[PDB]
Amino acid sequence: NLPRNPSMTGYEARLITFGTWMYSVNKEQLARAGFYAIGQEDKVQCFHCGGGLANWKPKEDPWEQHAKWYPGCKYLLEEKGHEYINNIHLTRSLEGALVQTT
Amino acid sequence: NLPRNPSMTGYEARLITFGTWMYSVNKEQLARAGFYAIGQEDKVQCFHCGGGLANWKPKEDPWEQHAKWYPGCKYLLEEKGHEYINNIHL
Amino acid sequence: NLPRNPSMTGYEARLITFGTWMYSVNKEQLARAGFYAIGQEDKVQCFHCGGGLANWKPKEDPWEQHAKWYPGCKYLLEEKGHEYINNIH
Amino acid sequence: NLPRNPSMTGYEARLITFGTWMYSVNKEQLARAGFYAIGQEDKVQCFHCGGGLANWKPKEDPWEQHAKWYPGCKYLLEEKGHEYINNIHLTRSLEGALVQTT
Amino acid sequence: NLPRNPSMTGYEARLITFGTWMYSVNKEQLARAGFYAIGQEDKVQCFHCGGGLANWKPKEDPWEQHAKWYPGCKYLLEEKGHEYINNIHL
Amino acid sequence: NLPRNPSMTGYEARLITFGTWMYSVNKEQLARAGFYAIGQEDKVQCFHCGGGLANWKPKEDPWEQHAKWYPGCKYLLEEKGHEYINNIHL
Amino acid sequence: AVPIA
Amino acid sequence: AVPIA
Amino acid sequence: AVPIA
Amino acid sequence: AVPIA
Amino acid sequence: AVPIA
Amino acid sequence: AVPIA
Ligand SMILES: [Zn+2]
Ligand SMILES: [Zn+2]
Ligand SMILES: [Zn+2]
Ligand SMILES: [Zn+2]
Ligand SMILES: [Zn+2]
Ligand SMILES: [Zn+2]
Ligand SMILES: [Zn+2]
Ligand SMILES: [Zn+2]
Ligand SMILES: [Zn+2]
Ligand SMILES: [Zn+2]
Ligand SMILES: [Zn+2]
Ligand SMILES: [Zn+2]
Ligand SMILES: [Zn+2]
Ligand SMILES: [Zn+2]
Ligand SMILES: [Zn+2]
Ligand SMILES: [Zn+2]
Ligand SMILES: [Zn+2]
Ligand SMILES: [Zn+2]
Ligand SMILES: [Zn+2]
Ligand SMILES: [Zn+2]
Ligand SMILES: [Zn+2]
Ligand SMILES: [Zn+2]
Ligand SMILES: [Zn+2]
Repeated sequence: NLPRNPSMTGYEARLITFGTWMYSVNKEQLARAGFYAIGQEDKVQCFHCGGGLANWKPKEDPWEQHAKWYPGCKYLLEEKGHEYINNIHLTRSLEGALVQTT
Repeated sequence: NLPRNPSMTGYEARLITFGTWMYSVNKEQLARAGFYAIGQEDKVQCFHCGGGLANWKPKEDPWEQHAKWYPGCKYLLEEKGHEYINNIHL
Repeated sequence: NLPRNPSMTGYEARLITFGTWMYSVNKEQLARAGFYAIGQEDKVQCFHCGGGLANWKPKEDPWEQHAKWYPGCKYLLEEKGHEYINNIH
Repeated sequence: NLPRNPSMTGYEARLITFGTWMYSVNKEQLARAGFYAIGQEDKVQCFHCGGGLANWKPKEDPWEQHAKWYPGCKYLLEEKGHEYINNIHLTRSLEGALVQTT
Repeated sequence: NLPRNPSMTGYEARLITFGTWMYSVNKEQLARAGFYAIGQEDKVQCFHCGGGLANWKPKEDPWEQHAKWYPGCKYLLEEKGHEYINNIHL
Repeated sequence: NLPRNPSMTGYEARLITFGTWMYSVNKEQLARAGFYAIGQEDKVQCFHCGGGLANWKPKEDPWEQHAKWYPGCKYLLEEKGHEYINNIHL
Repeated sequence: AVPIA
Repeated sequence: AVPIA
Repeated sequence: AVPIA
Repeated sequence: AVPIA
Repeated sequence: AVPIA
Repeated sequence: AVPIA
């Protein structure tokens, strides 16, 4: 579909929102996972999905967290692919099928 | 059809909404049928069709109630199928 | 193509809105015609085309009324067809 | 195009809006031409294109006025056709071309 | 696509918006170019692209001004073609 | 694919917004690259994607910045192409 | 019956 | 007739 | 269960 | 002529 | 992490 | 330059 926030489609534009980032999670990794800071502690949001994630803990992978909470994200699906999302959710859904029941 | 609440497309996104579930219906079965708690008594809503159900009886099956009250729901259709829905309506 | 009030797509969902229906027209009959009550007097409305119908006379057929006033309802077209609709007119 | 007012798609439903209608043009002719009374003097308005007309003179034809002012109406098109519309504007066009220049 | 103001699709509906027009640019000409009076000064606006123009100088061509400022208008394109538009833009 | 500000599709229409441009960055180069003056500081905005840019430095290329910041822009894509955009991102 | 506004 | 403002 | 107003 | 908002 | 309320 | 919301 159409990204919830097109002005944050690019990597650089998302990275600039982190600037002074003081949190256990790498801002470089967060931006590559489509996330951008909203200006509230560690709350980030996906430029495409729109899904927001807060309270990030140490050693958490942005892509995994994106896939865990928003497996319906088309950005996640474009970059990572089906097999990926299905492994985060320990299952094996149909082809072109959104992982929604588990 | 596009889901009414895309941020609730995921199982876990919905599941967490039941936090401490103090009602007779299994929160996991509710979440698997596309529902997420509204934060009002035992009221739940479907992320896709938007349908809302309240006053859940003890042994009620989330999928059955979903089919009975909202056979229009596309999510219900994708996961369960025609037959299932038709059978619920004899 | 898409109904104005999607939640009211099922028969039971519309039917339940009646119960305290104390009027001439058979509720079971209305619901099947795609109607559900606004809860305001005897005013009813179609979940699909959204056309409201009120001041119901006794012995009136919901489907008949539906076709007469809202011949352009796609729900009407799906269920009744042309022959019916054109016959009514 | 989709009608600007579906509830008034049907003839009967447009006809009941005139009722006490006390004006020069026949309410039966206004209803067949897509119009329905808005409840303000003789102000009518098409159910499909939303075009409003008023100040109706003694022997006027609704279909004629309708083609005269709203030549780009899909309903006018559907029922009367190009030949009709073009004749009202005294000109000719060519395939699907919509009368907007005269 | 679809016109920004369908009600002004027809020539005569645009013409009439000029009433007893008291400005240098001819109204019939302005109307033919898809414009109709906003009812403010000499400010006219295109029924399709919705673009507006003001402060019209004597002898100016509504069409040329139309192609110059709003080359992206589909009404302009349909009645004039890529050639005319390119021309006005040398 | 539709521009956020259809009225700013033409170059002239965009140029005239820099009619009183107080800055050094070449206004023509900014307009040609899809930008149009806003009024706050030296903030410019792309008529198509809506992207906004400000604080332009000495020898900057509007197209360069455009591809750098808003790479998903369809205007940028139509005029420059993938190759250009990709080279910009090393 | 009759249509409502 | 005539259009409605 | 029952629908929600 | 010139554009107007 | 967890979804933003 | 730099992006501005
Ligand atoms: Zn995408
Ligand atoms: Zn990629
Ligand atoms: Zn899971
Ligand atoms: Zn549902
Ligand atoms: Zn779905
Ligand atoms: Zn599935
Ligand atoms: Zn049933
Ligand atoms: Zn209907
Ligand atoms: Zn339908
Ligand atoms: Zn059926
Ligand atoms: Zn009839
Ligand atoms: Zn019309
Ligand atoms: Zn039609
Ligand atoms: Zn016909
Ligand atoms: Zn004419
Ligand atoms: Zn135009
Ligand atoms: Zn057109
Ligand atoms: Zn033409
Ligand atoms: Zn030019
Ligand atoms: Zn752009
Ligand atoms: Zn474009
Ligand atoms: Zn080009
Ligand atoms: Zn880059």
